[PDB]
Formats: sequence, structure tokens, C-alpha cells
Amino acid sequence: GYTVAVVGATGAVGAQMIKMLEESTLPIDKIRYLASARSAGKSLKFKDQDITIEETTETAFEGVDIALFSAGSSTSAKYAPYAVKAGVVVVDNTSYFRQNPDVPLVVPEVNAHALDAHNGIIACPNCSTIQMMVALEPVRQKWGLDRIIVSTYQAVSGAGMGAILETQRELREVLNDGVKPCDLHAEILPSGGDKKHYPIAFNALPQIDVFTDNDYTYEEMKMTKETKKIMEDDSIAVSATCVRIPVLSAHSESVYIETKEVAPIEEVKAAIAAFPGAVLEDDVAHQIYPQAINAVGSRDTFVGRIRKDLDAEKGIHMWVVSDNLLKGAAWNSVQIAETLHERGLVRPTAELKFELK
Amino acid sequence: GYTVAVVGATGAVGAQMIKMLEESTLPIDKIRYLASARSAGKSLKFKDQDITIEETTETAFEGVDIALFSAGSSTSAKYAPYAVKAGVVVVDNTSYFRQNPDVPLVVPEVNAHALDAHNGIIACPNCSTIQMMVALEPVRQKWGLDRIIVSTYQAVSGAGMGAILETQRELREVLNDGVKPCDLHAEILPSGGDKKHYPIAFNALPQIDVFTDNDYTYEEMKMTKETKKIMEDDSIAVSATCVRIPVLSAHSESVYIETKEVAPIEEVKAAIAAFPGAVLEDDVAHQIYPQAINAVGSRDTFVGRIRKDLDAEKGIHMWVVSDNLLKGAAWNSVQIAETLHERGLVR
Amino acid sequence: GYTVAVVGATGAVGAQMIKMLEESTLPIDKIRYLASARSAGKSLKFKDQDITIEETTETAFEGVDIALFSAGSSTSAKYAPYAVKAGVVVVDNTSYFRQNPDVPLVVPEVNAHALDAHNGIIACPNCSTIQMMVALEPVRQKWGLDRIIVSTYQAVSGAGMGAILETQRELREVLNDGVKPCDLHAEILPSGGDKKHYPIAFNALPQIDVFTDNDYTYEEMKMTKETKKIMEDDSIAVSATCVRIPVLSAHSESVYIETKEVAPIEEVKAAIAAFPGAVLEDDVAHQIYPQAINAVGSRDTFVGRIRKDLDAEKGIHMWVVSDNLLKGAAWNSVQIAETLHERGLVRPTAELKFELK
Amino acid sequence: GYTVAVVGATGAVGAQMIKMLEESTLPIDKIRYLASARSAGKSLKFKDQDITIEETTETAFEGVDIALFSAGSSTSAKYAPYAVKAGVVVVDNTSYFRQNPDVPLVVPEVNAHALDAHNGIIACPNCSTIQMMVALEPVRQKWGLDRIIVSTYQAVSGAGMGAILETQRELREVLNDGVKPCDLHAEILPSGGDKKHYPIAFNALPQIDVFTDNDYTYEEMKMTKETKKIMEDDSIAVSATCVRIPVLSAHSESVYIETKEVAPIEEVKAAIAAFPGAVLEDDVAHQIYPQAINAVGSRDTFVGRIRKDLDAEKGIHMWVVSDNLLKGAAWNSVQIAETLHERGLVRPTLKFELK
Ligand SMILES: NC(=O)c1ccc[n+]([C@@H]2O[C@H](COP(=O)([O-])OP(=O)(O)OC[C@H]3O[C@@H](n4cnc5c(N)ncnc54)[C@H](OP(=O)(O)O)[C@@H]3O)[C@@H](O)[C@H]2O)c1
Ligand SMILES: NC(=O)c1ccc[n+]([C@@H]2O[C@H](COP(=O)([O-])OP(=O)(O)OC[C@H]3O[C@@H](n4cnc5c(N)ncnc54)[C@H](OP(=O)(O)O)[C@@H]3O)[C@@H](O)[C@H]2O)c1
Ligand SMILES: NC(=O)c1ccc[n+]([C@@H]2O[C@H](COP(=O)([O-])OP(=O)(O)OC[C@H]3O[C@@H](n4cnc5c(N)ncnc54)[C@H](OP(=O)(O)O)[C@@H]3O)[C@@H](O)[C@H]2O)c1
Ligand SMILES: NC(=O)c1ccc[n+]([C@@H]2O[C@H](COP(=O)([O-])OP(=O)(O)OC[C@H]3O[C@@H](n4cnc5c(N)ncnc54)[C@H](OP(=O)(O)O)[C@@H]3O)[C@@H](O)[C@H]2O)c1
Ligand SMILES: *C(=O)C[C@@H](N)C(=O)O
Ligand SMILES: *C(=O)C[C@@H](N)C(=O)O
Ligand SMILES: *C(=O)C[C@@H](N)C(=O)O
Ligand SMILES: *C(=O)C[C@@H](N)C(=O)O
Repeated sequence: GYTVAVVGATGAVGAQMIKMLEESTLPIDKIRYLASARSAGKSLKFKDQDITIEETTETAFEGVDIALFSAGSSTSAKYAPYAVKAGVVVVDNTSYFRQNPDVPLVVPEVNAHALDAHNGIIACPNCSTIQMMVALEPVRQKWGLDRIIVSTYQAVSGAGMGAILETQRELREVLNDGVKPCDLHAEILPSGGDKKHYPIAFNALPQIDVFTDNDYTYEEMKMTKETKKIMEDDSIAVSATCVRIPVLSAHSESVYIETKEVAPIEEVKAAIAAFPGAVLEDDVAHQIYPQAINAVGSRDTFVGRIRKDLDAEKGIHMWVVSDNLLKGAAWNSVQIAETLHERGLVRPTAELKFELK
Repeated sequence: GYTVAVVGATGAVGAQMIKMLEESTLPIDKIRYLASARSAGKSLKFKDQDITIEETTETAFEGVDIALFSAGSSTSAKYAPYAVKAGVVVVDNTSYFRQNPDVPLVVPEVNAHALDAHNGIIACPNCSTIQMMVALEPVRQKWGLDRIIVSTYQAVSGAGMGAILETQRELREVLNDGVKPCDLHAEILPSGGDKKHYPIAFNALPQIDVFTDNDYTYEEMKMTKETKKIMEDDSIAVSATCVRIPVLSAHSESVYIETKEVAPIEEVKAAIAAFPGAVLEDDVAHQIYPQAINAVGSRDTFVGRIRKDLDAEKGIHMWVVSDNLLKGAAWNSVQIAETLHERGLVR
Repeated sequence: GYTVAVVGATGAVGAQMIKMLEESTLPIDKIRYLASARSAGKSLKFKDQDITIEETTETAFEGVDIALFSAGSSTSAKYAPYAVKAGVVVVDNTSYFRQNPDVPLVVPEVNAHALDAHNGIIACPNCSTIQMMVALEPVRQKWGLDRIIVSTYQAVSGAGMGAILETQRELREVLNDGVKPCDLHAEILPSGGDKKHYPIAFNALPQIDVFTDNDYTYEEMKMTKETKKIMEDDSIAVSATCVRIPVLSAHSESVYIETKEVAPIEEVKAAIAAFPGAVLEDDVAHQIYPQAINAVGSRDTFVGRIRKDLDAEKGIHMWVVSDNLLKGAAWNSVQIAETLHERGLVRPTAELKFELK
Repeated sequence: GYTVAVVGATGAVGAQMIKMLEESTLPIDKIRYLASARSAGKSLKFKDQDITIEETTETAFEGVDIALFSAGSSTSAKYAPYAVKAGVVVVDNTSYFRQNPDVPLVVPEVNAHALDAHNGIIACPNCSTIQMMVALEPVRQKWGLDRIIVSTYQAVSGAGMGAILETQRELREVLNDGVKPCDLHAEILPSGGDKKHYPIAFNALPQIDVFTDNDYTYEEMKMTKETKKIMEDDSIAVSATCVRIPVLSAHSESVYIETKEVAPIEEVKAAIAAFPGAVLEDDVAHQIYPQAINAVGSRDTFVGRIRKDLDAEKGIHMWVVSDNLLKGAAWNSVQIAETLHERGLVRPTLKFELK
């Protein structure tokens, strides 16, 4: 089978990428771990095999059949076009190539068909978008979607290994040393690139990624724009509010929709339940609903609290939870890689459509 | 038959060189694709056969009969001498050998005769100049040429594959992300070699290549000098303004000429139509004139908007369009290759 | 103060007429917006104030001091003579009246004295012509002008809002939906009212306006004849080739001239630099020259690439760029209006010189 | 007059801080020498008077008017906020507060005016930066400054007293015992806190301080950032290479600039000569140029090798030399204190957290 490279092997997503590949249906002959200079030379396991980490360079992709990128937009912007030139099929986790019409933006259970026409890079959508698409696609299939209003409850792991560590030490300082939450010193959250940083311990930060010109943040607009693209329908109205909360792993979403035809609630539960990747967890009589802590370690997307709006005939509320590192990232990526292998789509692209620097 | 080498087969001209060879009257026994170390190993089709890209090296040219260079004047300056020594005939599609008196500069329809005295290197002319020569030769032949004034509307594909991709994503950022054109970041155009780069998205850049000592660019000076050499007449006045526009493929030219004798338009139209490589597309009553999007894919040079100057007795304006990767490059080069074979000049 | 009417307020030019008036030296007591029945009854902003759009009719001009017209030649032909009978002073943007010797054809920096004999209508010249006049008058003043040869690179905004939208949609269709440029369906360009329409995305269309009996189009003949009228010199030989290119706003011109006496290039640059409305952008050492994207939003006309012909003693080449919506149309009209005000020329005309249709 | 405290009185800069204060115009009623616990109790002289060194504590700044901190970033990090709370005006010779917008970064000849908005802490810039600013400001004033390229030739004194003694013993090991320079053992240079140490004896080490994420060192990036701050212009292009050479004292710089307009050399020379704090030492006919060994003990910045670039219209080369312990540190810091006194700015101010 394949030589498979993981770019960003030492990170939060990369650790999970390693785990998803170890259990993958993909024929792997050789596995390669790529990071920056700081991890080069260091060792990391694949099953029992002992794998030395390689520095990522323009010439690192010779002999590689598939590369999963999860090292940040800059790394992908820099080294993915070279991997393509080399003959790799790239599955990128970052947001860099997502809006490029030459690049499929794929959730396998929803739009696997878009993989066929790939040009050597396939993008794994934003994590909050992925779980929402899993939850919503069986609903659109039957009754259509007019609009989505979403408020998200995002875990810190989506911002990376340092974010996780920053949160754990902040909480430890409050709970163990008696420090007040607003006397904490943050270096990373709400966004690593932005000017100011704020404590997350016992907080809810209504900022993920930086702000755009319309006063929505980038995370908020990614949900809007990625939704329209994955679902292939620009007429679906989408607005989002994305909040960081003190959760390590698993994103949660309060999702409001309006359908095009009225959609009886028990039929909505049945539709979601019967969609691949989606698990109905909805039994309010035994207080059953999706929970972040129960979603961690699972590849499934969990859906509950499903109930019609109190006023809008065609309006429905729900609660959607998934592990942001698995379905939101690594599992979706490994699922994409497996689907490409299955459909004969793991080969070089003759025509190069991504400029180099 | 022949062992043919395509040097720079992965770029914009290279891709079309493959296409033109696939369809040529050249007897090709063996074909080789040469490029940089970054392309070595990778595979490209010649018809149904898979061909593995080799690195351009010193001893790559052993056993090659013909080499078509389309890989940067730098690469022609380095390797063409070794190719020639290895006993190759080189058709160079770069600007390096263009003002060497020992190197013919050839448009087969205009100055085929110049090939007879070749010393192993034949230079394919500048694209903008090629199409102007095809259009103008049948006019010179009959009424002479005193002067040419030309303004060009040049497609981004002339500056390479990466200019294409720069142009497409710039456009996408304006249309898709709502970016202001003056707020875009450019890395290639107007010219890779120059210090500053400017957006081409929704713009017109009056710079192709770098500036010369006299405030005309190298592109403008080529059209002047290469017109004199190809037509073997230094007495023809040629002055040019070269502009990059957001067209992906095909160059367009607003051409102004003064002939030595009054050329009636009906006859000028007829001389162009009859000239090989030139197609008359001129019927203003049904809005017929050459268009850049119509010329892509075609080996012909299309001429129209032909009309007399409103005041100068011997003045004529026209619109000349041609695919810059084809007749302006790969096709002219392959046509040179085919003529060399037919004249027995490949040895 | 004046009552000021903008006819065709809803269009590309009308919209900039609004911008220019908000920033104008004109004493404005009342602003009115007029358009067709399509838009009559809708609303639009003048500064922070809501203005109801009115239908343009024969009786719609009572009380108006100055009326700016930018609504097509037919709307000018039908309603400008009625505004003049009402006592209005008309600044027309269209081609309809430009060649009537009773109508001044004015670029304020060049021939403002022609405004004194006005008879109620003052014509704003063709946009391509305006910019060329700003560039060339300083030259003519010192060394004379024997001939002009011009090739234009014209932006689609010149052909109106619909053309702008056509151009945007075709480009999106090619870049996003993988449509070949020849398989695109045009409806407006090159010429709204001509028999066939062609795509403009990645094209250069050597037609602007319909063709005339001599095989030049009207756009090309406008440049020829408006030049002669504006400069008041029928002996200047002018030929134009006018092309539409995929640019939203700002026209660019490759301009060749032959002067009467030899004009030294360093002196030519200084004469152009010192002319009002004209800005020298000429430093090839640093790749400085006029660019359409930089001229958008500016009321200045930009001149560079200035260089003598390689063979013709008195031949000079240059590159002229201006916003066709501003100096080419709206700003020129507002400048005319402001100068009419300055010279006490805003008042009714006794004797009616334009036919009522 | 003032109660002045010198914090880090026993180091290389601290020792020149004493010399500069003795000859200062600052009125001094009382002086205090502060350092760590291992210096406490020992004595140093101020003029012909003996002074007992005290431990630098979070409370020791009661009654002090002016404090000159030359004891490392973490000492200024710890105790300068407490000094400020205590009503002292601090002149900080270290790099801690340098890019803090509430802290003016001052070379008095260039941007004395920035002193007026101080919040109790004034930062003395990097030594390489100071001399470069003295030499270039008079050119900027007249013909503008577009870009700077600099390669430095830096003395070991810049890395503190231990660096001097390391350099000395390494050289004696080579010269007296015949030790291969590449066989020498080093513990401080190129940078003490970094992992690996290298001999400086008969060497040129292209590393000063630790490396940053852009592969330039912090020293190099100090010159870049601090040039922008001092001249209050982010548009000036600055790129540096900082090198340690076997010189005990005085930094030297090869300096390339491109101005905004053409700056005649005879005029450039005249401008530098007339500029306070800068001496023109430039007579190639008699081989006169700034020299490191001539510069030691002097408060002036010496400039020579002034000549136009062989190609670039607006390019100029020059050689700048100054004592890095004087104008590069202790003199600059006493010049700030004097200017603060002259301007009536020595008074109690509160924008820095207490650790
Ligand atoms: N977190 C999620 O749930 C999630 C979901 C979907 C998409 N993503 C995207 O995945 C990207 C990063 O993943 P993360 O959040 O897991 O970050 P992270 O935990 O900080 O991990 C960063 C990884 O990037 C590598 N890296 C950094 N610079 C590099 C370089 N120059 N060359 C090669 N590798 C480099 C690091 O390697 P070293 O060991 O050398 O530092 C490390 O392996 C982001 O763009 C994010 O938007 C994340
Ligand atoms: N474009 C036109 O219409 C046109 C017309 C007339 C003349 N030309 C001239 O023809 C040349 C290239 O044409 P293009 O537009 O096709 O350029 P392009 O798309 O940028 O491609 C350049 C080609 O040159 C090869 N190459 C570059 N450097 C090389 C090296 N050091 N060693 C070996 N091969 C190297 C590249 O190989 P890799 O892929 O491995 O890098 C690639 O195949 C230029 O000199 C251009 O000015 C172009
Ligand atoms: N485009 C340029 O650069 C430029 C430059 C100088 C002069 N001009 C002249 O300005 C005129 C049109 O401006 P544009 O190019 O900006 O066109 P546009 O965007 O298509 O809009 C045309 C305007 O004309 C109005 N209109 C159409 N029919 C009308 C009628 N029967 N009665 C009243 N108003 C009517 C439209 O109003 P509704 O919204 O009610 O349909 C709209 O306000 C043309 O004559 C053009 O030559 C244009
Ligand atoms: N060294 C230079 O050439 C130079 C040049 C320009 C700017 N600077 C800045 O000034 C600082 C050091 O310069 P230097 O020449 O004085 O270095 P040095 O000769 O190594 O001496 C360091 C001084 O800091 C004092 N110190 C260290 N730890 C202390 C603590 N915990 N509490 C109180 N005092 C402490 C030392 O006191 P003890 O005697 O008790 O150890 C000593 O007086 C550095 O931060 C540097 O950035 C230095
Ligand atoms: C999912 O893509 C993770 C990231 N968007 C975040 O939560 O910050
Ligand atoms: C024609 O030869 C292509 C190239 N000269 C260009 O367009 O710049
Ligand atoms: C200027 O008047 C605009 C219009 N004539 C055009 O560009 O077509
Ligand atoms: C001056 O600031 C001294 C120090 N920067 C050094 O030489 O390292």
C-alpha cells in the first residue's frame, strides 16, 4: 500500500492522527512523522515500530503517497503545494485551502462525491462545522434547510497543545494557589495571533480566531461559508456565535434551524439516528442528552435535546456534541484518506494548481 | 526518426510543446522530458506512453537530435552550448540568443530562409512580435512598411504558470473575500526579476519585463529590435507600449502602421486573408473581430478592425490576436522543428 | 442656496454624483433624486438624510436651480430641454448634446471660458476624452499638438451598473464553477444596444459603442471630435482604438502624440506635473507609473511612462489613467456646477434653444 | 539634592556608573550601592568616602530619589516596580522594559523630549543601538533614512565582568601554554543562559544573546526594534548581524545606510561633526578612523570611513565606535538622570505590576 506522512505529528491533532491511523483500514507500508526543527531527531511510536521525527522541508515528500497536514495554516501554505508537485495527495486539516474552488471541502458522510475531482489537496473542514453538518444533513435531505442559528461551546484543545496546558495551569493556580481568575496571566487564548490574551479559567470568551471587518470573528464566518460550500447551497442562511469555555476536549453546539417543510420531531430523531456518523442521544425522561465528557474518545457525533421552537412552525432546536480532535479533525481526515483509497483516488495530479514561493 | 528533448516540459510553454509534438509531422522515435530537480521522477503523457521527467544536466543531451528549450534564458545560457556540442539542433524559446548575429530568429512564414545558415541554435522570437509579423508581412510585401506603433494587451500566461495562479487567486480574493484590489499582495507580476510586484486583478500594468536605459522596457525593445532582424530591415520605425491585462491566455495588439504606398483596405484585408498563419476575422456589420478567448487553442493569428487612419494618407489601424503559448511559442517552435526536418537541417 | 437635482441617481455615475455633492463647495438648500419609474418611490441617502427618488417627467423640474443628468442619451434628449424651459441649468453627462455648438463642452481645467456663453445646457465630455485632455493640454500650451493616436484600456463601469454585475458574475462562473470563457452567456457587453453580446471575463473586446459608417465605433469617434471641440482646433488629427478589458473602474490609455515644436521630455513631465487635475507618476527607476487600481477613488488624472518616440523627432508616448466615474463623469460634472456657481452662471436662460420632443 | 542608588554597583556597568556620577552635575546628598547578598557588607568608594553595599530588597528604596539599575533583567523585573511604588525615578539599563509603551527608550541627544511623559521608568537602550543612533540622527535630520544594514564588532565587556576574565584567561592559555583555541573550554560566551559555550580567543562569534524564532538573535532584533522606537519610525528598514570579537572594551560597527535624498559626503561629514555626542575622526590621508582602543574611557561616539556606495545612488558606508560601558551604558544612564534633573522630572509618579 502507501507511504503516509503525518505533518504535525507531535501536536494535539497529530497525536490523534497517529491513533486513527493505527486503527485505519488503510494499507500502510511506511509511516513518516513530520514536525519542525524542535521535534526533529525525537522518537514517536506507530503501533510498536519506533519512528524518528523528521523536519518538514520542500524535499521531505519524495515517495509519499498521502500526507495528512495538521501543523497550522502557515505550514500548509508553505509545504502542501510542494507535496502536490512531488505527487502526494494532501488531506489538510487547516483553514488555508478551504475556500479554494480547486479543493474539495469534505465530510465523507455528506459530500464524498466532491473527492472525485480533487487536484491533490482535500481540506478537512472546521471542527464545529463538521459536527453540525453530520447533525443537519439528514434533516436537509428530508425537509430542506432555510436557516441555521448556532451558538458554540468550544473546548480549548481546538486551539492546540499549548492552549490545553495554559488552561490546566490557570485552573491549578486558581484552585490550588488561591489566585483570582482575572489576576491570571494568559499567553495564548482567546487567539494566539491576536494582540491581547485573557484567562479562560472560570470564563467564557466570546472570541475564537481574530475578528473580521463585519464584527463576526473568523471562526464564526468559517461556519457560515463552509456550511454553504459542503452542502452546495448558497441560499442557506447561517450566523454563528463562537465561545471558548473551560472544557479540554469536545465541542458542544446550541443549534437552531428552520426547515423548508415542517418536520415532525420524532421523524427528526429517526432521521438523525439513521444517518451514518450520528448518534441519537435523546431521552429527557432519563436525562439523556449529549455531553462533552462522554463524547471524548468517540468517532461519533452525538445529538439530542431535539424539540420544536415554541413559536416558529418550522423551527427546531437541538444540542450537538463531538470530539473536536476526532470527527472534528483526525478522524475526518483519516476517513477522507480511506475513502480516497477506496475510490481509487490516491495518485499524483498532473496539473499543478497551487503556486509555490 | 528523431530523439526529441523538451526542456522545461512542466511549465506553461512546455505543456503546449507536448501537445504540438503529439500532432506534428516530425518523425519521433524517442521523446524525453527535461526539467528541474523538483520535477525529476514525476511522469507525463506523450499520447498514451508514460514519460519520466529527467533533471536537466550536462550529459542529458547525449543521443538527442532536437531539443526545444522552454526553461528560462538562464537554463538556455547554461545547457544549450552542451546540447550543441553533443550534436543537437536547439530551438530556443527564450530571449538569451535573440541578438546574436550567428543565431537565426525565425517565423517560418516570414523568414524561413534564415534557417539554412544555422550553427546549431535557432531562436524562436518574442510572442508579441511573432503575431505582429504574421499580420504585417503580407502588407509589407505589397505596399511596404515605413513605421509601426503598437500597444499590446498581454495575457498573464506569457509570464509563466505561476503568474496564471497568482492571477486566479487575486481575482478570487477580490470576488470571494471582498478584498480591495490595491490591498492585494503580489509576488510575480509585473516581472519576477524586478524589485516590486503589483496586483494584476482588475488592473492594467504598463510593465512587461524590466526597464531599459531609454525608459522603454525590454519587452518594448524586443518588439522593435526583433521586428528589424526578422524583416531584415533596420529602416522600419518601431515603437511600442506593452501592457499586462487580466486575460489568462492570448495576446491582443492595437497595431498602427504607415506603409510606403497607399494600401487600399479591401486589398489589405485580402492579402492578410491569403497569408499563411493569418486569419481575417473582420466583419463589423455582424460584430466580427478577433477576441482573445476565441484564439486560445488555435495556431492561427487573427486580424481585424482593419481601417484607414482618419488623417494620415498611408496610415492603417488593426487589432491582432494570438495564443501566446501556441503561435507565440510552442507552435512557432514546433513549426521551426518541422521546417528543419523538411529542409534536411537536423544533423 | 440651490435646489439640486440628480437625474439617474441610482446608477453607477449617479452614485458617485452623490458622493461628490456631499463633498462639494456648492451651497445646497435642497437635494432631489430622479430616476425612472423602476426606482421612483424608493429611497436613498444624501449624507445622513433619507431622500425619496422621483420619476423623471416634463413637469419634475419646477424650482430646481441645477440638474445633473446621468441617465442615458434618450433621457437627456427627452427631459433636458424641459428642465431648461423650467429655468434649470443642466450639466449633461451623455453624448446627446455634446456636438451642439450652442452647448459648451467643458473640462474646467482646459476650457472653463466656454461656460460663459452657455444656454442652459453644458456637456460633460466622454470619460476617455476628459482624461486625455487633462494630460495633453499642458503639452499643447507649450509645444502644440499636431496629432493623437490612442489605444484605450476601458473599465466595465463605463457601461453602467448592469455591465459591472455581468462582469462580476462571469468571472465568478469561470473561477468558481469551472465554466470556459467561450461558454459564457453575455447580455450587455460590448454594447448594450447592439445585436450581439460577448463575454468580457478574460477577454479584450475591441468594441465600445456601436460601429459607425467609417468602421470606427462611436466611442472612437467621440474621442476624435470632442478633442477638436474641447481644444477648439479642428486641425489636430485624432484616431482612437477603444477596447473593453476586465477592470471594474478606471480607464487607462496608451497615448502617442506628435507635437508642433520638439517637446523635451523632462520639460513635458514638469508641464504635466504643474497642470491642475494632472498628477505626474513617472519614476521608472522605482517602477512608478499610473495604475487603474490606484486611481480608483481619486479625482486626479495620472500620467507616466513618458518617453520620446524612438524615431519620430516630435513623437511622445505616455500612459494616462483616471477614474471614469469621477473625473470621467461625476466629478467633472460637479466641478462644472461649482465653477458655474463661482462665475455667477447659475440662472435661467431667456430664449429656449433646444427642441421639445 | 538627591538620594541616588546604583543597583548592581559591583558589575562592569555599575563600576562605570560610579565614575560617571562622581563627575556628574547631578546634585547628590546621599549615595547608595545595592547588589545581591554576597556583595552586602563589602565597601566601595564614592570619591574619598566609603560606602557599604546593601542587599537589593523589595523595601530598600524608601527615601531614594533616583535609582540606576544595572543588574540584569530579572533584578529590574523584580525591584524596579517596588522602587516606582516607593516614589523613585528609575533609569533601567537592562532590556526588560524596553518595548513597553509606558516606558520611554531614550538617547538624550536624539529623543530627550520623550522623557516628559515618563511613568517612573526610563529605559537605556542597547549599547550597539545608542552609538548607531548618535552617528545617524544628524544624517536623518537632513537627508532622511530609508534603510540600515549593520555588522557589529562587539567587545566582551558587553557580556559583563566574567566575560572579560574568561576572555583574558583563554588568551593566556593560548599565548602562555600553547593551547589550541579550538581546544579551549568556555563557560560564559557567546551567551551565559544559552546551552553551549564557545571560545572567543582568536575567534569571531556570530551570536550575541539567544536566537529568536526568525533566526536572528535578540541582540540583532534589539537594534531593529529599538532603532524604530528611538527614531519614532517603524518604516525604517533595519537588519543587523551582531558579532563578538576578542576586544575587551568598545563596540565597533560597519554601518550601511540608504538615505531618502542624496547626501553629499562633505556635508554628511559636517553634519556628524556638528552633532552633540559625536566626533568626526575621518582623515584617510593620515589614516585617521575610529579605533576601539582609542575610544575606551571616552563619552563620545566616533565616526569615520565615510564614503558613498560604489553603486547605490543614496548609499553610504561608515565606521562607528564607542565605549560600550560609557555612552553605551553608564554615561547614557547618567545623561538621562541629569536631563531628568534639568527638566524638573525627578519626582514621584503607577503602571507596572509588583511581582
Ligand atoms: N485543534 C483542533 O481540534 C483542530 C481541528 C481542525 C483543524 N485544526 C487546525 O490544525 C492546525 C494545528 O493543530 P493543533 O491545534 O493541534 O496545534 P498544536 O497542538 O499547537 O500543534 C502544532 C503542530 O504543528 C507543528 N508545527 C509547528 N510549526 C511547524 C512548522 N514550521 N513545520 C512543521 N510543523 C510545525 C508542531 O510541531 P513541533 O513539535 O515542531 O512544534 C506540532 O506538531 C491549526 O491550523 C488548526 O486550525 C485544529
Ligand atoms: N509563456 C509564454 O507565452 C512564453 C513565450 C515566449 C518565450 N517564453 C519563455 O520561455 C521560458 C519558460 O516558459 P513558461 O511560460 O512555460 O515558464 P513556466 O511556466 O514558469 O515554467 C518554467 C519551466 O522551466 C523549467 N525550469 C526552470 N528552471 C529550470 C532549471 N534551473 N533547470 C531545468 N529546468 C528549469 C521548469 O521546470 P520545473 O517545473 O521542475 O521547475 C519549468 O518546466 C521563459 O524564458 C519564458 O520567458 C514564454
Ligand atoms: N459609465 C461611465 O463611466 C460614464 C461616464 C460619463 C457619462 N456617462 C453617462 O451616464 C449615463 C448613465 O449612467 P451609468 O453608466 O452609471 O448607467 P447605469 O448604472 O446603468 O444607470 C443608469 C441610470 O439611468 C436611469 N434611467 C434609465 N432610464 C431612465 C428614464 N427613462 N428616466 C429617468 N432615468 C432613467 C436609471 O434609473 P433606474 O434605476 O430608475 O432604472 C439609472 O439611474 C449614460 O448616458 C452614460 O453615457 C457614463
Ligand atoms: N555588562 C555590560 O557590558 C552591559 C552593557 C550594557 C547594558 N548592560 C545591562 O546591565 C546588566 C549587567 O551589567 P554589568 O556589567 O553590571 O554585569 P556584571 O558585571 O556581570 O554584574 C552584574 C551585576 O548585577 C548584580 N546582581 C546580580 N544578581 C543580583 C541580585 N539578585 N540582586 C541584586 N543585584 C544582583 C551583581 O551583583 P553581585 O556582585 O552581588 O553579583 C552585579 O553587580 C545586564 O542586564 C545588561 O543588560 C550590561
Ligand atoms: C476546529 O477546527 C478547532 C478550531 N476551529 C477551534 O476550536 O479553535
Ligand atoms: C512572449 O514571448 C511572452 C512574454 N514575453 C511575455 O508575455 O511577457
Ligand atoms: C465614459 O464616458 C464611459 C463610457 N463612454 C465607456 O466607457 O464606454
Ligand atoms: C550593550 O547593550 C551590551 C550588550 N548588548 C552586548 O554587547 O551584548
